[PDB]
Formats: sequence, C-alpha cells, structure tokens
Amino acid sequence: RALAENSGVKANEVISKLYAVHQEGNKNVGLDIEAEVPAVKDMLEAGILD
Amino acid sequence: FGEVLEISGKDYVQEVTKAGEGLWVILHLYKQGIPLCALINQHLSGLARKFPDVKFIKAISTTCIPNYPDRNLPTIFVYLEGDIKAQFIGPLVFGGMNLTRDELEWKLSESGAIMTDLEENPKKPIEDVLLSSVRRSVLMKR
Amino acid sequence: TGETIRSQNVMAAASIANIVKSSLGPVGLDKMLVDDIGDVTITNDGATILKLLEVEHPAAKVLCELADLQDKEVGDGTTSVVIIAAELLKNADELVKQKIHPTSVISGYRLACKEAVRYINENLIVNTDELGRDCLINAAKTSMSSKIIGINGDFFANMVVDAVLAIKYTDIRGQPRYPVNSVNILKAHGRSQMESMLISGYALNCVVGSQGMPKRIVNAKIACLDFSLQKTKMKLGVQVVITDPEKLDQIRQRESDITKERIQKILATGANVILTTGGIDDMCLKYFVEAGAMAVRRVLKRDLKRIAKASGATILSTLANLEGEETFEAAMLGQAEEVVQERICDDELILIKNTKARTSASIILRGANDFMCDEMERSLHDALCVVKRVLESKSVVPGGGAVEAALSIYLENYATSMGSREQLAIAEFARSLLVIPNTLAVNAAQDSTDLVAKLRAFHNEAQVNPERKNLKWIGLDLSNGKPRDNKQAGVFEPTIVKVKSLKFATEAAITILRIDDLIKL
Amino acid sequence: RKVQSGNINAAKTIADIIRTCLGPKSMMKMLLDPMGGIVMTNDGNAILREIQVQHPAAKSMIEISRTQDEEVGDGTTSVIILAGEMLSVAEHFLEQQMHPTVVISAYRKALDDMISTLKKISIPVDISDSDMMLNIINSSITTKAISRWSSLACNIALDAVKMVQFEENGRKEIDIKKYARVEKIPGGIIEDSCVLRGVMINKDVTHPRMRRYIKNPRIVLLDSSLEYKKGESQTDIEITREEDFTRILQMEEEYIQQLCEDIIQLKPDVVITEKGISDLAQHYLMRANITAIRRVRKTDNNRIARACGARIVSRPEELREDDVGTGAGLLEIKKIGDEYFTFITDCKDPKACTILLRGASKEILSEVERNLQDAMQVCRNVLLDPQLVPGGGASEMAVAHALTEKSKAMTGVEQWPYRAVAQALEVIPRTLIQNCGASTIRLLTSLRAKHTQENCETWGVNGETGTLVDMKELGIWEPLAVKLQTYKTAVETAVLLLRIDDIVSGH
Ligand SMILES: Nc1ncnc2c1ncn2[C@@H]1O[C@H](COP(=O)(O)OP(=O)(O)O)[C@@H](O)[C@H]1O
Ligand SMILES: Nc1ncnc2c1ncn2[C@@H]1O[C@H](COP(=O)(O)OP(=O)(O)O)[C@@H](O)[C@H]1O
Repeated sequence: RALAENSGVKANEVISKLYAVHQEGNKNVGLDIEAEVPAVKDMLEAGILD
Repeated sequence: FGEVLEISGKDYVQEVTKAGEGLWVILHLYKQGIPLCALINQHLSGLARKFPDVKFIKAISTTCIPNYPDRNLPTIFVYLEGDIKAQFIGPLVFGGMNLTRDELEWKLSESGAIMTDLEENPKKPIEDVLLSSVRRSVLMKR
Repeated sequence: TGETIRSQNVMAAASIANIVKSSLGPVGLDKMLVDDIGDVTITNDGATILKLLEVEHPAAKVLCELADLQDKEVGDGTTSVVIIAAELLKNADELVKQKIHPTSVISGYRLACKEAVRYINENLIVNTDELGRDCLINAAKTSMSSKIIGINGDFFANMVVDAVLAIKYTDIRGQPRYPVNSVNILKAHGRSQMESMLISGYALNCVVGSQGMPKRIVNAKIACLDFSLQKTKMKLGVQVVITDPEKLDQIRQRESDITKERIQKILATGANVILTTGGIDDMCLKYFVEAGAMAVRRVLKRDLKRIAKASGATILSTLANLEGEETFEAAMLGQAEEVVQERICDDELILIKNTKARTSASIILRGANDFMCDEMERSLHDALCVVKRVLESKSVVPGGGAVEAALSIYLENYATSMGSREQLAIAEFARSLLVIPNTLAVNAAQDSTDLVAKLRAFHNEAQVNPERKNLKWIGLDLSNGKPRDNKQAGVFEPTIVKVKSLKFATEAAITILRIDDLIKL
Repeated sequence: RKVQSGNINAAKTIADIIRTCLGPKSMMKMLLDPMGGIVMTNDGNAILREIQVQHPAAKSMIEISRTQDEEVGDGTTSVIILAGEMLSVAEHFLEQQMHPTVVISAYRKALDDMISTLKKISIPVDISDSDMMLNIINSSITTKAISRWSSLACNIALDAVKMVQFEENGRKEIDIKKYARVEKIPGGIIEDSCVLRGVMINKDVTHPRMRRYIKNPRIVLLDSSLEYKKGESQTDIEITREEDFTRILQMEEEYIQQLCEDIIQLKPDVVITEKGISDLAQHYLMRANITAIRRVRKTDNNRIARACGARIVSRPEELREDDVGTGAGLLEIKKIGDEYFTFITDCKDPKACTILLRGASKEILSEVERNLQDAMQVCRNVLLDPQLVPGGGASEMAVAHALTEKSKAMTGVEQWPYRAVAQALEVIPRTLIQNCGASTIRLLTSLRAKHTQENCETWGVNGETGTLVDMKELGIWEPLAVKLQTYKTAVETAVLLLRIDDIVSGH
C-alpha cells in the first residue's frame, strides 16, 4: 500500500490484482507507468531480491 | 362568503364597535419564516370551503399591536361581535406540525354545532404502565 | 465599480450552474427540494429542478428566462447550455482582466460560432435506413434497458423492428407521418416466455358476464352505438319533465318497435353485429337472435374513441341525443372487412381482419413481472421519436461527445491561420468545449483526463490524414471506460437541436457580457 | 461528501433510541412533560410518534416505519436498527475514496442472495387440521398478555377469519378491517360470545303507531335523496311556507305512486333518510304501506355499503330491476337486553359476519378488542403463506454463513462491502444476549462455532435464560412473508438514504 500510494495510482486495485492472479509469490508492482495498473511482473528474472 | 379576505385597520375598528348578535368571526395573524402559519392558513382555506356560515379574517401582525413582544405568536381569535369566551394562546394545546382539520373543528366547537362524534377520541394520549396496571388490578379484584 | 459587479455576476452565474452539473445523463444522483413548508420532492431532472427553484439575481433571472424560452420550443438540451455559458463567462473574465475590449472577444466568439456552424452543416448523413434501421440488431438493444432478460433479446428486437417498419402513416401530404404509438397491450401471467406470436387487428375489451352469442359464421361489417336503451333512467337522454307511471313499463317495447326499422336497414346490404355499451336488457338480444342481429357488450369510452379516431366512422355527425329517429347514413356505420372471434390465449375477443386506414398489431406480453409493460414501451417510444424526427430532416449527427474535439481542433486551426486581433477569442471558445465529455466521464466513475486525451488523439488522426469522413468517429461508452465506435451501434441525435442550443448559449453569453453596471442610474 | 455523513449520523441517533425494546425481557422508557408530567412506557411506537425531529431523513424513516406498521402490523422495530447498522458498517468505512456506484450493486446482490437463502430453507405445512393452527396462534401470541380466556377468543377469531374469506378468484384477497367490526352489549352471562350477521341498529328506527309485525319480507333499500332539498336539479319547489310543505306530501305520494308501477315488485320496507320527521307526514307515510328510518351515522353507512352495498349517487328512483335485495331476509325486532336489535339474515353479499360478545365494563371491551385484533392479525399473517421459519436467531447465522461462503467462492473485487453487509446481521442475537444478562462475546463465539458443523441451523439463544437451545424442542417459529418484507424495506431504505446528493430549498 505504501509503495503504491507513493507512485501515482491507488492501492486497492493493486492489492486486488496481486490477490487475483495466483499464490506463486513472485509477483510485485513495478515502477514504470506500464506496471502500475496491471502490476503483473516476474521479479525472479529481473534481479530484485532482499 | 366562504373565503378569507385581507382586512385593514378601519374595517377592524368598525367590526369591533359594530356589536352584532349571532354573527361568528374568526381572526388569525400571519408571520414570515414560519411554516406553521402557512399550514394553518391552508387548513382554514380548506375548511372554509365546506361550512359557509362563519366569517374568517386573515390579518397581518404588522397592522395590529405595533409594540409586539417576542412571545407574540400568531394565534386564533374567535369572537361573537364583542364577546370573549375562547382565547387559544400558545401552540402547545395542539401538537405542533401534526395538525389536521379534525383537531381544528374539535377545538373550535363554536362555528357550526354538528359534533361528528369527535368528543370521544379527539387525540390519542399515552397510556401509562403502572397506573393502568394498578387500575386493572383494583377493578378485577373488586 | 465596473469590474467588481461583472465579477460578482460571473461568480453568481458559475454558482447557479453547479447545481444541475451532477445530474447530466441517465446515470445521476437524485436531488431533494423543500418548499419551506414541510413537504420534500425528490427528482433528478434537468428541467424540473430549474423550474422549481427560487431566484433573486437579474442575470440569473434572465438566464432562467432564456432557458425557459429555449425549452418551450426545443424538447431536450436545456441543461448543457447553462454550463456552456458559465464556461464562456469564466474564460472571458480572464480575457477582460488581461486588458481586452469586450467587443473584440464578442466578435471572436461570433466568428468561431459561425465557423463551427459552417463546419457542422457540411457533415451530415443522407441515408435514413441502413440495412433495416441499423441492421435491426443494434438500434433496439441500446434503447432498451436489459436487467433481467437479455439472452433472447434478438427476438424482441426483431418484433419491435417488424412492428415499427411494416406499418406507416401519411396525412400531411408532404412527408410520411409517424406510425401507431398507442398500440394495444395484453399483460398475461403464467405463459411460455420463449414463444411469442404477432397478429393483425387490435381487440377490444374482454366480454365477461355476457358471452351468450353463438358465433359460427363469418361476418363482414359492424356498427357502433354510444348510448344504450333502458326502461328507466340511468344515463343522459332520459327526459325528466314527462311524468308517466303507466308508460315506463311499456317504453321498452315501443323503443324496440321504433328501432325495428333501423335494425332491418342495418341487416340489409351487409351489417349484423352492433356495438352497444352496458345498460341494455337481455330481452332485446333474445328477440333479435332469431333474425341474425346481435350486440357485443363491455364497451368503454376509450374503445369508442379509438374506433372513432381509427376507421373515422364518427357518430356525432348524425346522432347526439337519445332520439334514435335520425337519418340513415354511412357515417355511423363501421365499414370493415371481416369480424371474427377466434380462440386466442383461451379467450374470445373481437378480431377485425384487414382494417382500413391503420392496421395495428396486437402485442401480447408473456407471464413475467408487471414491469414488462414499461420495458418495451420506452424502446418503442424512442424508435417512433427517431423515425419521426430524422424523416423530414436529414440533419443528424452520430455519437454524443465525439464532435466537440474536432470542433475545437478546427477552431484552433482557424485561430492559428487567422493571425488578427480576434485570435485568442477563438482559442478560448475552442477550449470551452470539452466540458460535456469530462462531465460524462466523471459521472460514470471513470478517469476523464485519460479519456479526453485518448479521444483527442484518436480524433486528430482523422483530421491530419484525410482518409474518410464516415468512419474514425469513435466516442465514449457508458458500460466501461473504453472508446467505442458510435456508428455501427450508436444513437444519432438531431443536429438542429444542438445548433439551436449553441446559438442560444452564444446569445446568452453575449447578452451577459454586454451588461456593464447594475447601479441605479 | 458531508451530506451523507450528516444523514447517517441522524439515522444512527434515531435508531439508537428503541434498541433495548426487543424480546420478552425489554426495558422501559420514561418521557417528561414541559408542564410537570412524567409518563413511563415500553412501546417504541408511542415514543416515535411523540418525538419531534427536524432532519428530513429522520422524518422519512418515521413515515416508512409507520407505513410498514399500518400495512403489515408486525416487524416495525428491527428495520430501523438494521438500516442504521448497515449504514454505520458500510458508509462509515467504505467512503474514504468516494465511490458511490458499486455499493448499490453489492446491496442488490446481497438482497438477492438473502432472498434465495431464505427461500431455500423454508418448510411446508398443512392447513387441514385446526389444532395445529390453534397451537401456533397460542405460541405466537404468548408475549405480554393475560392468560385466562385466550383459547375461546383465538378459536372465535379463527372461525371469523375462515368465514370472512369469500372474495377468492385467483389473487387471494382477504379483508377483515372494513368487513368485520365488533359489537358490545352489557347484561347476561359472559360465556356466550359467538358470530352473527351483525346489523348496526340501536335506536334509529322509530315507530310511533303500531302496525304489522315484520316476519320474512323482501327489503330493497334505495338511496338517500329525500331531505330538505329543492328537487332534482331545479329550484321549482322549496320548503319556505307551512301550506306548500304539505303540498310536497302530495308529491311524496307521487314519489311512491309511480314506484308502484316502477321496479317495486317485492314490496320493500325501511329506506335510508337523513332529514324528514314530523307527527303528520310520518303518519301518512306509514299509511302508504311503506316505512322509513332515520338517524344514520358513519357506522350504519359503512354497514350498508359493505354488507348491503349501498352507493351514493343522485338517483333515488328508477333503478335496476335486480339491484339489491335478493333473498328471504327476516327482520324481527327482538327485545333481548334493552335496545332494539336487528338480525338481517340471508340477503345480498354473504360471508359478512360480525362478533357477538356480552362483557361488562370498558376494560372487558378493550381486552376483547385487542385480543380479537392481535389474533386476526396473526391468523392473516399465517394464512398468507404456509411456510414457517425457525426464529430466535438461527436463520440469520445461516444466511451470513452462506453469504460468506459465496463471497469466498466468487473471489470478486467488491468483496469487502459484501462481507461488511453480511457480517452486519448478528445484531438481534447480541441484543437478546445483552437483555438476558450474560457474555455477548463468548456466547457469540460458541454460536458461530456451532453453526458451521453438519446439519445444524435450528440452534438459537433462549430469551429467558441465556443458553443455546435447539428450536426443534422449544417451539419458536415465524412466518416467511414478514421477514422478506422486512429485508426488502431495509434494502429500499438503505438505497434511498445512500442516493442522497445535495439538499437545497425552493417552492
Ligand atoms: N448511450 C449513450 N452513450 C453516450 N452518451 C449518452 C448515451 N445516452 C445518453 N448520453 C448522453 O447523456 C446526455 C443526456 O442529456 P439530457 O439530460 O437529455 O439533457 P437535457 O436535460 O438538457 O435534456 C446527452 O447529452 C447524451 O450525450
Ligand atoms: N421464547 C423465546 N425464545 C427465543 N426467542 C424469543 C422468545 N420469545 C421472543 N423471542 C424473540 O424476541 C423477539 C421479539 O420481537 P418483537 O419485539 O416482537 O419485534 P417487533 O417489536 O418488531 O414486533 C422475536 O424476534 C423473537 O425472536
């Protein structure tokens, strides 16, 4: 929610999209404009780990 | 007749000193910004179109009693051309915004003696709990 | 003074224009109005709110007067004019404050309106029917609210188009008139909703309590009667001065012996069944059944009026009172072709085949909720209004908010190509035109900033590359926030209404801008 | 977005007044008077009628509750509580982003799901026997009333309900309000109440001279157009002198003479008259082989308009040959008691029987009146739909569980308002537990853990102890149409209060 509210769009639709795809655990909202509303990206092949 | 009419000061001071006999007159006041005045005016206009036997007067508060206080609410003055017997002072005797023609014709009881069996239940009160219970217990045991 | 009163008038006009702003289109909230008495009225109409509202400003008063004058002659389009005038005023306020003579911006607005009218008049549609009223699959689904049934809507659309295209009317001798509108309805309960039939000739009221007519032969022509004979008084026509106690018991036989010649003259040539309302006796029918003349009961005033206005057989030309000893003419004789009582929906109603002048279709509903009578009625009303408005006038425009963008682009291009003193006025007039799509997108709970941008980007391609003029005219949608082509399934609108609305808005803006001061001079 | 908040604030304020007045163990309110009076009562209707508010939403809710109480008669208290709870759980939590669009669709879907769940849980019943109906009536009427002569009263009410129905034609229309009244006469034993034809006649018939006795004639009533008028439509004759007055008597003779050759073929009797009584004209009228009565009030008018079917129109003479008066009707003026009583039996429009009770003072009158009223209301609410639902707090839990399961299975976007409106149905059990005097959290948790096993939807909370008991052993059942009407009214009120934009003034 804090990551989606500090970008430019809302956070309810992002949460609904993240909860509606699948329980894979490798999906997260991006940073570009083409990744705010869909928020369907695979961060495993990009290189974003913690 | 059967309809209200705007009155002035000369006609009022003439009707006061006229002193007739069996002529019924009902005068009312008027105030701006109060929906109760318009409601009672509509009620009187609807009632006057059924019993053409009593004169109605719709006076303005700025024409009578120039030095009026704050508690000078528009009331109803029923006169017998120089007789005083009913002075409905205070809107608490009615109910407020829940007023109808039956309550008006029951509170009047002087401009058309018909009595449509309204004296048996003019207004439904609030029945008590303890008083009614003890009354029923006294009546049943004796 | 000078500018302060003008700013106050502009602020008042902008404040009075924000009340009917959240009520444009079919999707809108309701508004409550109190008469300072105790009664509240809930309505969401653009005209009822403006009609029932108190005013105290001269500019607001003249604006309401102009709106009423426009609505007295134009059907719809009385809400967007106020918003257009408010936007024009709020855009010209900055121009006036930027040290510009109001005459210059007035002339610029006039030139922009003239150019817009000239560009609009060159973009119309010549054809009135496209593959049977927009393929008869798209012109009926958008004009019908489908909330409980929509799987078998194709059959309903086919029935509607067949009822509205087959029957026509012509009476002005100059243009085809609108077809039938007050068609007969029959609300049924507990029937097969997956099956419907269409028959010709409307039926009258159901005869209940007097169905003792052995109808076994095919008739031809019928008649009609407004009054009804009776031994005693009951309706109008009975005299009150003649006092005869020993004559009321034999007045029925005398009336029958008098009307025997009329009954024989009716039975001659070709007429049998007569139409008599309630108030007749049973002895006359039993006495006339031996010759071949009968009478159908259960006749109301609505059926009599429909019969008089359909076939044209009037009765007032000859009969007017209870005196049945009038002349025998063909005016009070219902010239028909075939009157039979077939077995439909387990009932026996009057079925008139091959009706002169008009030929209505019996629309019988199915067993469902009582709200079905208001489902197809609005669609039929919209269809007849469309076919009666676009017939004599071929000046229609597709879509609802797909023309303002092109108009603004053309006005901006004209202002850029002009290069005179009236350059910023045309630009402001073009900018003050995107207030309807934005409001429609806001009221639809969508993003207007992206929708208007996409619409402008799609409309700029049609003007940059001249390829066609009929296609590439997409607009907005009501179901979702996606651009849809308003041509294959859109609803056209009369262009004369929009032209008159724009002219009235421009005139109101000019009149308001021409007002200097309101001080008592 | 401040008008909706101010509206729901007043809605919750109004709803949080008669909240502790539900169930057998209810509290009592007290209202003071500005003059110096105090009245204690436990009826929410009196408090709602005596209150005076200034917000339009409160007045609209009061009018809706009054209409619901006048149309049905049972279930006009929980509607406001449910509406306030739904408002406080939906608008006061899901309006931070301002989106009043999908909430209406969510409410409609929730209402449809609740209707489907309540329809797919009902059980059939039979109306052949009479003991089961009497037992159901006695179980539903055991609220806050006396118990001494309730069986006979309920049996008489059931008989009157089963006898007053005659307007059947496919729609099943039942009218007992303006079709069956109540009569009272003191004197005699109190154990003789039954049903009779019922004629509103006390001291209206006046016969100064002694004539023949009425056995079984054929009375055909006419109209009321023989008063102090000027004629039919012209002012040719008037009542201004003493001589010309008796001239009207001659005309009165004609007023019957032509009738002797009109539709008068069964020889009627009394006629309705509003004005016209004397010591000389009445004698001639009685000698003219006809009788006339006077003194007609509103009750007699309603009786002749419902039972006989008398209309009001400007047509006294020359009517239909077979209008009214079809059948042998006896009219013997009995001397039972102390007043004149008429028993018009076997005439036009049957199945219009009234009650006959002989009590004592006014307390007996009031108690039998309220008993008949509540028994007839219960019988009408039961016979309207032969479907019973186990109440007490068992169907709401199952409905909420089904709604939660459907919301979890659909996996939609607007699931939050759906869950909020589904979890806002456990207000009645919580109020019952609070009124009983126990823990409202542990009992609710136990009920939720019990209403999720296998085949368990009739376990409610006892309204007298405070424990979970099965409804199959107690006997608490409710009708089906009342719950559906309550839910529909609550949904309509929520939709109306949620679609309020701005409020202005006008004329
Ligand atoms: N199906 C639709 N698609 C797009 N726009 C629509 C549709 N239906 C109605 N509208 C828009 O809704 C508006 C309704 O305006 P209306 O309330 O009739 O104005 P007025 O109140 O002045 O008559 C129209 O301007 C039209 O553009
Ligand atoms: N013996 C009982 N066991 C369980 N529940 C009961 C019992 N008696 C009454 N109740 C509950 O108390 C409630 C009383 O509601 P009531 O005050 O009559 O509503 P209203 O005021 O709308 O008529 C009923 O809904 C019923 O479920």
